[PDB]
Amino acid sequence: GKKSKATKKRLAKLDNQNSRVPAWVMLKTDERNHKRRHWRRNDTDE
Amino acid sequence: SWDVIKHPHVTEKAMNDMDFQNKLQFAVDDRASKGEVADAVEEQYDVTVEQVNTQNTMDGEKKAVVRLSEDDDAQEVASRI
Amino acid sequence: ERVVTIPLRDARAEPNHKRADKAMILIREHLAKHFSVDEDAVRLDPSINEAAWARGRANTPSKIRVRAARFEEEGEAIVEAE
Amino acid sequence: TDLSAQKRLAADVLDVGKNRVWFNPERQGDIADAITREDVRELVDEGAIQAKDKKGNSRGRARERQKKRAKGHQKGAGSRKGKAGARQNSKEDWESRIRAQRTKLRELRDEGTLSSSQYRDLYDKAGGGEFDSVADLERYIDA
Amino acid sequence: TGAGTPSQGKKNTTTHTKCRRCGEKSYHTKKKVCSSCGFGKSAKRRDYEWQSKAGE
RNA sequence: UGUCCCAACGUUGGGCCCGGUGAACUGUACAUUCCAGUGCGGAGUCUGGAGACACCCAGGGGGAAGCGAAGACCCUAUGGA
RNA sequence: AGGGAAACGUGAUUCAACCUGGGGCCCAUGAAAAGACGAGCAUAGUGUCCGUACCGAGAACCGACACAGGUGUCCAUGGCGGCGAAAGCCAAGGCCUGUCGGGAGCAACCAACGUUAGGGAAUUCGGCAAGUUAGUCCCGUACCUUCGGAAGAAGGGAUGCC
RNA sequence: GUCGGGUGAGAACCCCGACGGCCUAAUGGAUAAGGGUUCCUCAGCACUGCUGAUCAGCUGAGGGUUAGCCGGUCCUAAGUC
RNA sequence: GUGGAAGUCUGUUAGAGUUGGUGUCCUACAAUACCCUCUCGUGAUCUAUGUGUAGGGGUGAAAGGCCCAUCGAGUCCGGCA
RNA sequence: UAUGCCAGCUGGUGGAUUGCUCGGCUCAGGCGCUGAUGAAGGACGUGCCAAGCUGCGAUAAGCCAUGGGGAGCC
Ligand SMILES: *C(=O)[C@H](Cc1ccccc1)NC(=O)CCCCCN
Ligand SMILES: [Cl-]
Ligand SMILES: [Cl-]
Ligand SMILES: [Mg+2]
Ligand SMILES: [Mg+2]
Ligand SMILES: [Mg+2]
Ligand SMILES: [Mg+2]
Ligand SMILES: [Mg+2]
Ligand SMILES: [Mg+2]
Ligand SMILES: [Mg+2]
Ligand SMILES: [Mg+2]
Ligand SMILES: [Mg+2]
Ligand SMILES: [Mg+2]
Ligand SMILES: [Mg+2]
Ligand SMILES: [Mg+2]
Ligand SMILES: [Mg+2]
Ligand SMILES: [Mg+2]
Ligand SMILES: [Mg+2]
Ligand SMILES: [Mg+2]
Ligand SMILES: [Mg+2]
Ligand SMILES: [Mg+2]
Ligand SMILES: [Mg+2]
Ligand SMILES: [Mg+2]
Ligand code: NA
Ligand code: NA
Ligand code: NA
Ligand code: NA
Ligand code: NA
Ligand code: NA
Ligand code: NA
Ligand code: NA
Ligand code: NA
Ligand code: NA
Ligand code: NA
Ligand code: NA
Repeated sequence: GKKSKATKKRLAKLDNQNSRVPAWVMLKTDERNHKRRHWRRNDTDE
Repeated sequence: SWDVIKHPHVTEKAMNDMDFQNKLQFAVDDRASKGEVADAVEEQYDVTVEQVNTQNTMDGEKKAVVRLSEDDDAQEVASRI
Repeated sequence: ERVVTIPLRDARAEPNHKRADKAMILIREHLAKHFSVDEDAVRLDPSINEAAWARGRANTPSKIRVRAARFEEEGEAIVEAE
Repeated sequence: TDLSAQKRLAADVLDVGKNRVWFNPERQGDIADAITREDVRELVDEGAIQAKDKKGNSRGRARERQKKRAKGHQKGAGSRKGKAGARQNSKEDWESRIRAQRTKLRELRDEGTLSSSQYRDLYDKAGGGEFDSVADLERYIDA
Repeated sequence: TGAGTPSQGKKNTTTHTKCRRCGEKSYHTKKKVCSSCGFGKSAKRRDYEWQSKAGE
């Protein structure tokens, strides 16, 4: 398919939200990313 | 008001282009045209921009490959920052 | 070391399209027994392998002359075609 | 060691199918360290990496057969599979024959042997399918 | 041809998409109308009383 | 012409044993049963007899009116379409 | 110029692509618009914006799954074969991932399947299933018929290699 | 698939060689839709992978898509607003 | 002889269809699958994409067929406890 | 006396129970419009390292003034 500039920006963001909670945040909060999305198992919008 | 240049895109590939092709890579505002990138770059580093290639990245930002003239040296312009 | 003739008649008990594999195992079990060594210790030179697969996986020869040697600190046999 | 990456690079550098690239079994360690395309070309120059030869089907037996058949053999009822019209296109064959016959008559006319009226007469009869071949035509011409 | 699994294979058409007005993946790109907020059909926002229990 | 008389032998994948992976159906309870009887007239469980040392492997499914589905037939409802 | 380790060919046939014609059919008549041509040449400047990774499927798509299902286009000119874009075999290219293995002559039983003497549909609701026949050429071909057909009727012969 | 070998704490299935095979309108090559980073590199094995795994479409971190002359863009179709 | 017509014939060319096996499967590979067999294959043909018709309404070479696994009146929420 | 039945003991599995309450439910008093000077809502951004939430808007967890507050804060 052919994505537009806006679509691309959104896919970009979704990929970014797909990172893990940084290690330091665990220490800083004395102790999960509920928005983890696999390209195969999950489906994005649009 | 938004600025054209955001910061230098420094990666292995960016280096090869700088050492081997006299090109500097930047992360620019995606509303910026090649022309605006060319100008901005010249006014900030005092060089002559010969060509500019852009790409809207999967990081959500725009990337510009700016080639300088044989008169300017990428390796040096980049070394002062 | 010595020269031995291995009978591969027992490979017919295995489904035809797979003789080669079975044959290759018989050979190993034969040298292991006749040279008093563990099947783990028998090394078959590729020559033997190629000999047994010469006519494909289903057409193995009924016998095969094999030259094997015995020795070392854990006991073993190295064998090849002849 | 895992040389699959190099296999992909070698295939491209050598410009050959991955399945034809050969890696010297005694130099896995060295090829393993090959990270760049340049690293590959270098190993190639040392012959550590090579390309196997692609085969081509032998046409020897084909040529012997082609000869027998051109000589007229191996084409008996037991060797034919297609219908007659399949083995030789009847319309195509008619174009062959009728063109030959018309060329023939064409030459005899310029040559002077035939008057534009005899020619015309013969021509029409040929197009009418009166002559099986040129020979048959020539024969008829001689009364 | 089964109306089930075998008929699920031809489903590669895009219809509903992220809406420019409400953000829901409900903008029907073929109709140019949002099934969620009414964008493309109504200036006013799509809403009905039946979206909740009568007395609430 | 193995559809049959009338079945045989063989081939391949299973099946069987071993390593690894590892569900589901179903379960009021008890339960080694069989023959008779009785009982809401179609009982592993009541009554009388008979048989019965425990556990396990493979099998083909006689019984549990086996599992699966609040009978789609029939009637009834001041039911529906 | 480039490319090739090297040689770095010449002719021919059959000829996809591509080009250009002739014929036939219609109670069927087979888009439109932008644009181009018409309408020369030098030199110079400008040519921004969006897409571009990868899969494209017996693991990247839809089907809750790394699902034996479903899912469009182009490569229809690789060799032998032959009527053939058919079978079978083989290149180029891809693959051993239609992804659990080891052992028992490996029994009973089951799935697919081969062969079965004599008989030959006795089987069965029923020839279900299986089998028979088979390509090509020559000869030859009934009733009936809307004269088109029936027809590959039927039946008989031939078939390799050198 | 098999025999050797490589790496590794660990190897039937990760890699190299040989031998043996499979796919020929496809199991090859290029792509539309659709997916959306699945692409490449490095480091890993608690998860996913019909067994195992040192491998991976898995986990983590980085990197990667460059156009006057390929598409879009422009035109108009059924038709839509 | 030429010509090459046909809702023409043969045909697993591609492609479309789905007769029999009442085979395999039937906690499936699969909420309609697999294999063999079989029908059509220049036309009332098959197909991709775009587009139109909407629920007592469409669409229907008519089977009460089809309108997203939903049809003798789709689906969702509401009326509604 | 294997396979095993019943009850308990030690350990586990499980998360009931009791205790606890940063949340709910309901009642009451007060108050009450916003938007072309572009609202409400959404999108995407924004942190040294930043995935979620909150805040904020290219001056982006913020800038200025006055008052309060106070030796801490990010
Ligand atoms: C008549 O004998 C009916 C026929 C029928 C009924 C409904 C649908 C189709 C045909 N047959 C039955 O009632 C059989 C009932 C089976 C009961 C089994 N426990
Ligand atoms: Cl012509
Ligand atoms: Cl494109
Ligand atoms: Mg990433
Ligand atoms: Mg671009
Ligand atoms: Mg003709
Ligand atoms: Mg339906
Ligand atoms: Mg008793
Ligand atoms: Mg009932
Ligand atoms: Mg009734
Ligand atoms: Mg009524
Ligand atoms: Mg690409
Ligand atoms: Mg798979
Ligand atoms: Mg017989
Ligand atoms: Mg009879
Ligand atoms: Mg009888
Ligand atoms: Mg039959
Ligand atoms: Mg990868
Ligand atoms: Mg690795
Ligand atoms: Mg026809
Ligand atoms: Mg046909
Ligand atoms: Mg359509
Ligand atoms: Mg009816
Ligand atoms: Na997805
Ligand atoms: Na950045
Ligand atoms: Na038989
Ligand atoms: Na039983
Ligand atoms: Na050919
Ligand atoms: Na495997
Ligand atoms: Na005629
Ligand atoms: Na069928
Ligand atoms: Na209705
Ligand atoms: Na309701
Ligand atoms: Na108020
Ligand atoms: Na954050």
